[PDB]
Amino acid sequence: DDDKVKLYKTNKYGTLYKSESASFTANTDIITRLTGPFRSMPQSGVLRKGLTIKYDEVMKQDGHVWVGYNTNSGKRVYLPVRTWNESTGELGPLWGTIK
Repeated sequence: DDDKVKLYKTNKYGTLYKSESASFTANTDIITRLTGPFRSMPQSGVLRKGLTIKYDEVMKQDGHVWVGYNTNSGKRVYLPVRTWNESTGELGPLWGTIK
C-alpha cells in the first residue's frame, strides 16, 4: 500500500512511478537495463553485490519494482530491486538495503 503514503503517477509506458532520492546497496549481482524498466530492454550492465548507488526514481513495471539512476558516465540505468506481483501487489524480498 505504498501509494497510501507516497505519490505515484503513471506514464506512457503504463509504468507506475514515484520521485524518490535515496541509496540502494545490492546484496547480490543485479542485471541492469537501458532505456526503461523492462527485462526485454538491452542489458546495461551488472550492479555488483555490495555496491551502493543513489537513485532518484522508483518504478513498478514488468513484474518488478525498479529504481532509476545515472552512472558516472551519465548513462541512465534501470535496476530491478524486488519482484512485484501485478495481480496482487505482493512484493518479494528486497535484493539489498535502502537508506
